[PDB]
Amino acid sequence: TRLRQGAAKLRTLDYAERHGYIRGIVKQIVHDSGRGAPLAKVVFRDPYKYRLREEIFIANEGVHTGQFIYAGKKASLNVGNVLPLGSVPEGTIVSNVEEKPGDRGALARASGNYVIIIGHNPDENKTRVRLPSGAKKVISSDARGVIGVIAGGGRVDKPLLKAGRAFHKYRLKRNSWPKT
Amino acid sequence: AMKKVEDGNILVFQVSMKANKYQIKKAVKELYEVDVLKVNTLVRPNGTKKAYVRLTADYDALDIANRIGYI
Amino acid sequence: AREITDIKQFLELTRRADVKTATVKINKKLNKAGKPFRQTKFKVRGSSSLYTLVINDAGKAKKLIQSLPPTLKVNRL
Amino acid sequence: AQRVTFRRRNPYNTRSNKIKVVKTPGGILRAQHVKKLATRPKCGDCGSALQGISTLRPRQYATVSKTHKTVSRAYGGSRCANCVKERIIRAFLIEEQKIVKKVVKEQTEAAK
Amino acid sequence: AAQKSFRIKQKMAKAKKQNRPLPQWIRLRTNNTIRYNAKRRNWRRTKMNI
Amino acid sequence: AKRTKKVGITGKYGVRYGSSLRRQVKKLEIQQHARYDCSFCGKKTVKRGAAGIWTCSCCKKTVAGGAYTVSTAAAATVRSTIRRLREMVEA
Amino acid sequence: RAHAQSKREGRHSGYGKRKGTREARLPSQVVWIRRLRVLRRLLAKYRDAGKIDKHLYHVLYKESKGNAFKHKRALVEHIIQAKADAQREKAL
RNA sequence: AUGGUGAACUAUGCCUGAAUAGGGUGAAGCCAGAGGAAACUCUGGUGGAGGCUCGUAGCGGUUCUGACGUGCAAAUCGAUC
RNA sequence: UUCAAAUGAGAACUUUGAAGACUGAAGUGGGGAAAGGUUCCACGUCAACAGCAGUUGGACGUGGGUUAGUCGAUCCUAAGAGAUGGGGAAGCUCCGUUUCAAAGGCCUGACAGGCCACCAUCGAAAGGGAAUCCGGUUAAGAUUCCGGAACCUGGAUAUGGAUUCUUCACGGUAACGUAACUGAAUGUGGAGACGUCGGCGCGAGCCCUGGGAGGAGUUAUCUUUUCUUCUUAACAGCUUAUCACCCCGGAAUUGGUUUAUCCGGAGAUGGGGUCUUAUGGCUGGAAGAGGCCAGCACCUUUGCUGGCUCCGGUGCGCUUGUGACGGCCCGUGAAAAUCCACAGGAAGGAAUAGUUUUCAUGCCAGGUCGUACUGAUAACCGCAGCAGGUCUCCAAGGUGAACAGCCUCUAGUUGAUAGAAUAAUGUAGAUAAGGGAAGUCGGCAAAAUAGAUCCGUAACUUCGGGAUAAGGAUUGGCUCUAAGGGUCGGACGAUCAACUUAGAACUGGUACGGACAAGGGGAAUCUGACUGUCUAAUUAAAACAUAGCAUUGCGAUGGUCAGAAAGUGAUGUUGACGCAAUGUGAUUUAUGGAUUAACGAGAUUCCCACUGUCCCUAUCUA
RNA sequence: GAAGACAUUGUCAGGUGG
Ligand SMILES: [Zn+2]
Repeated sequence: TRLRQGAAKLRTLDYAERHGYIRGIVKQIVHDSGRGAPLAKVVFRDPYKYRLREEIFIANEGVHTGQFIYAGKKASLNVGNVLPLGSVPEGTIVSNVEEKPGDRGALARASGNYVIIIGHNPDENKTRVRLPSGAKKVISSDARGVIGVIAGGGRVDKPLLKAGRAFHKYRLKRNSWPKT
Repeated sequence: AMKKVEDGNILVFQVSMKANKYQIKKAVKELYEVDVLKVNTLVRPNGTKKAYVRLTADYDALDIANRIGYI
Repeated sequence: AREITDIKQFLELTRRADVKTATVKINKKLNKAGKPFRQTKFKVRGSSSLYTLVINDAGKAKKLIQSLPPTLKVNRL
Repeated sequence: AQRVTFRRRNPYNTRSNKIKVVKTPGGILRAQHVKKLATRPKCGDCGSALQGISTLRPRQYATVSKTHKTVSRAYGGSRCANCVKERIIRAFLIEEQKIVKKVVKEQTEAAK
Repeated sequence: AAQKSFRIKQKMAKAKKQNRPLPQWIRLRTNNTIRYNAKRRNWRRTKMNI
Repeated sequence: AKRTKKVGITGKYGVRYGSSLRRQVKKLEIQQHARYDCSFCGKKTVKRGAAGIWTCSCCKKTVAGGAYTVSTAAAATVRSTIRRLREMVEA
Repeated sequence: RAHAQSKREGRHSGYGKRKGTREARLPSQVVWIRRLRVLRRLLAKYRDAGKIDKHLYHVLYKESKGNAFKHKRALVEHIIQAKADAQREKAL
């Protein structure tokens, strides 16, 4: 974990996110140290104090540098952006989604993985979504999720064909290699 | 020390380890009534200290050596 | 050290109250096919930086040696 | 062939403890301890090298005067001379489009 | 080593000034047994372990 | 010249590691190292690196993509259904 | 010095006194780059003279990267016959 | 059994630094020519990849059951791999 | 290893001097790290120690000696350990490192108002980092001292200069420039800050060397010859370059360009220009110093004087540094202290006078500690002065592919107990007719080809290889020919210089990679897929891992796993293309079945030549 | 915000159980 730039986290559920939206901007797109997926240095304007607040989102596919993100609850449905899951209909594919609102993401984070909203419980707000494993699960709407798949799908298809590549792989995350 | 004297207008002195360049530069100036240019210091292996003191252009070394008593 | 091209610049560095001491050097060199000429080098102890002046003519040297003040301590070579 | 001794006590061929050789007046080679290289300063927007500036060590910038670490125009010692040009006209055009949205919103509230 | 700490120098001084044999004038005192300096030292023979 | 019949681009590895594996790694190796079309420039100067990334030197822009391609069929279909669903939900 | 001078004369170079390969003695890459970085600049100093036009200089760039050009004298013969077929095509 | 001491030899993960000729073969992509209606395909070069290969220093100790073994050595020597 | 002299009583051994050898620059050289700690140097001296002796010595006695604003530590933070808060623990003390904390300091401004947000601290003499060179000097040290010459930081404060009555400069289209040319709080950006390998350019050092001036040496005979010297720092001033950048103008008859093929209407080629200033050049520095010579003095304190100290060339040369590119990966190859700038503009200030101390000059100061020495077949660790081991820089010439081996110059050893004798046998190294593995469990060991070029190299295959396959020829010296180039001129010519290949002769032991160095090959069977890892100190595989294949579990109050207990703890800065345990191990087709190219210090049979394995033993060398 | 008299924590009693 020498080179790990930062946890692939979300913004916090502040007043802007909760009663509106905010425009936040990407500055670069960088490869994580020992991760199947890339990340994104992405910056906002802290609305309580005069400075540009950095954030570290996970890099869904399709997103390029020099891009904006309107985001919060009143954000238009577009790739890269984020919403709490109540405003969207069923079928909107998302990723990096939260278990509880403001936990900054547990589910649907790994490379080329996603989740699929299929249902709503709008009264007594929840939202129905399938996992990559496929286990159905219904969660509150106020928690959030980023649009689109994690970039890098098809990392798994390539074989490795020699042991040194696996040693270079598993030097980075954890010494769980060579295995008996 | 004799060679350093008759080459540099320089002196040698055996010193208490707790001191430094400033105290030495003051003390010889106080007792022996001479200005200095600079000081350099080492720690002899025996635990003692020793300091090499360059007097200025405008004084001499052998007269003051006879004044203090050693040669 | 530094070099000089203007003598009207030069002639106050020798009066600037930092200098106590200066010197002259002479050099034996040959120009393109030329003839072997002595070459004067007037050097002056600016304390932060040594200032020099290279001169080939000897009449100018005799001029400047007399133009300079009497109190200033010069040496030769 | 004369052979040369490191002058500093680090024997190793580190990034820093580097060796250029230079011949001397007295007729014996010695080693000479070069120090690390500069780098071009860069563009906060472009990621590009920017001109006019002296590539100097970071504290070594404190000795030189204002000119060598600077150029004249605004955004002098940080920017590309094209990234400035881009952002300025961005700030002008969207400043005009603020007036565009002004006329739109005053039109619709006049309709209301 | 020669990037040695002051205290290393300070114990070296004690060894260097211990390592002298007996001054001869003690040999003639009244009722003396101390003939050879037995806590004497050399440098290749015995380490000091600092 | 086309210097071989079927081994093609992965011939540096040699006779090792099996033909059924050499075929798949070849299929992905041609895809990763080629140069791809910039969305903005329209130029074949877009190169990956540090897998997941895709980078046009012309106009300096960078984009995430597949591990070994600029974009996936899943990227295509989610793009298309988003083009649908944005227009559907907005109005 | 005498041994060297005989080597300059081109002696002590038979098969008997060779223990290393052609590559280690004279690499193909240095030979290629010497001949080609002579050829390119020859083409350039003909181009600035206008002895050959830009289009033919361009196509001869690729043809000179390719073989069918062995060395300087051979390509100059190609230059002369190129002038000949040039005047042929523009005349006829 | 109780209470303590030990990772300077050695096993393992980190972190920061450093070191490793001269050669053999000749991968992609590219250049030229040729063939072909095309798709594509053959030749001559280019390029210098490959947990390829020889070989040194480097690592290691296969073997001889060799020198030596009351040894230089409480594990060395040389030759071999 | 040898000979003479001195010393002393005494010399196989000390010292000097004459010869002989060696390490032969990936050293028996010169410096360093860890460790050692007076071993470093002198004088005196041998009863011990130096497995002999000793007048010598790392031994013994007495003393001498380690000089810093600039090398380094200290400062930074790294993985990491670790206080206080707090909570547990019967308790020694533990979990945790910014968190269930009233943690700390300012900024005007009349004791009242207002802003800011961290959290300790420790950890690199090899990472980051402010700044120094030369010459001389000692018995012994120097980027430390002396002589000379520069630089950095932090201060005060005068002057010069600039800006100003238009107060916070002007110029240039622009790139950007000059001697400066205010500015806080806060914000943003940059450096520090960053991989491996390949090829290409550039320059530095070294190597080859032309001419000239000096000194030495060979000269029976030849050689306008052979060897050595001819150098120039820090730092400052001026100047200079690729990538890139600006103005012009608009490209198809598509062009430009690298070794390597990429670029262009998002504006090429081309013309002109800006910057980076590593590097390069000129000057100062700096000839006064250093060096190479001569002539003088003289027990001389030991000195004095003269001259010369110049101008060129080439290279795939060796090493090293940097640059522009390219590849390389499910590996993308660190953070902080510190410094600077930018936006921002609180506010301050001149006209009879101020402002600028990021320009130039000028003044004082820079503390503590280490610093010697060896760094090893005697200075350390191995119970020792042990044929062992310990990280690293410099790295010449011939040879030749070379950093193999052989020889040599610079430099340094000439240490290893010696002497007289040649009987066997041993140990290492060699040769032997004739036959050629018959011997022997066993081609164990010895020996055979081995280098470079021309032709040529089967089956089988996972088509990639096997392949230095096999196998045949050739290999010396001397004198020639052809081809392979730059720089200067408008079809070609003048000048300048390199070793690469090919081709034809003449010649002698008919031997010529002549030494040294240096693959024996092949026909069948089985096993593991391979590179790889180990039972050090009786086993280096058919054992282990390996990428793959398939299955199973887990959706965070979760899975695995841990703690004395906790307000605990890893995986986790993670989230099903994931985390974890499984059988099994490439390919064709799961105690796993038939198959399989390459490879293995894997195991077995046989063919070639090879030879003392043998008939049968003999000789020689240290 | 979630959760809420259940959880949980302190203490007791069944099945299983190298
Ligand atoms: Zn682009």
